[PDB]
Amino acid sequence: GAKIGLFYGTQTGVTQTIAESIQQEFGGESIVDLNDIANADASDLNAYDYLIIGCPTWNVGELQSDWEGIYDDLDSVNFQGKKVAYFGAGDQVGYSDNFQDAMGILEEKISSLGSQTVGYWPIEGYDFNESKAVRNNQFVGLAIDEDNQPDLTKNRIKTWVSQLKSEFGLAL
Amino acid sequence: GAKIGLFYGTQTGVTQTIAESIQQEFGGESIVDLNDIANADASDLNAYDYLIIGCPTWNVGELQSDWEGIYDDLDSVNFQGKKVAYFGAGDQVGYSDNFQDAMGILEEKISSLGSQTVGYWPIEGYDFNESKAVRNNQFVGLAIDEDNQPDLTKNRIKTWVSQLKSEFGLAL
Repeated sequence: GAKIGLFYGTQTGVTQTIAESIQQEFGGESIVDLNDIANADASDLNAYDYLIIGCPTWNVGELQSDWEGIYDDLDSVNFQGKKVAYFGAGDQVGYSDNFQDAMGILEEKISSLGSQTVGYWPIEGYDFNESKAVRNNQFVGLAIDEDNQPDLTKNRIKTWVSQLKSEFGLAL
Repeated sequence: GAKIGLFYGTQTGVTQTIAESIQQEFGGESIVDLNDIANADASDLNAYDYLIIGCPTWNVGELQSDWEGIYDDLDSVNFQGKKVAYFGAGDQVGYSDNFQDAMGILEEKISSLGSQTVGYWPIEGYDFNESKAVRNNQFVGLAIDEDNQPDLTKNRIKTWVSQLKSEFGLAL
């Protein structure tokens, strides 16, 4: 199949729209497989050397419901040697204290299981107080805010994907 | 030289003592090179496929002075393909809000430059409020607290090194 597997869970439909924009900026279905995490098992992640994990943060202290189900099954996946990128939708004004928290939670688990995180993203284009996805001044992945910065989403996705092509090692 | 290069900066001498315990639990000088960051250049890090970064957190908002000097030079090192582990001394009671912050700052920079973080460590053996080294419930590396948990240091180092041997891929 495709080199890159993109697994996402969606509540509003914003995550799925972002997933399809990412897939488009990479070159479409031939480069990136879209996989709704609701209809998958953890072992489906084994099928790709390059992964992209999409998960929103909409209620603080809570993973998106579908990811919470598969979270305790990640221990079975063989993440050694894989490169994993992350993205998520959020509201940096309404959730200024927990902006993209879910991105942090999943990256910590999956990185500690032996993967290599790629696709870090600068916080300076944003205005928020705290994020589990940030140690100092980078998110672990792409932060999208359709509520407060919708005009930036398209160029953010395009620029992040160019960065990922190099980091995945699939650019020319 | 040695497979593993250990680079550390020391203020009190606690970091250097920890560095020498780590080197001993790995098998001594034949397995792990000890390198005082004060007497090194960033490019010395190029010489090893496996790195261990030691840095304390003693004044919040501040890297250890020697690391701050070499920080802006890390961009030149070729971290692609390297595995990097982290450790640091701290005071989880006196600095409950910034426990092992420096570990977080360096790991974010060095991981984003293309390395693979190894050696994550559980927070449950500790009692603190916040750490830049923690997204959810793991430090990025070994937290030592000679002020408050000195009896645990030896077994913590021994257990962490056993974990690193597998993660580095240098165990049997």
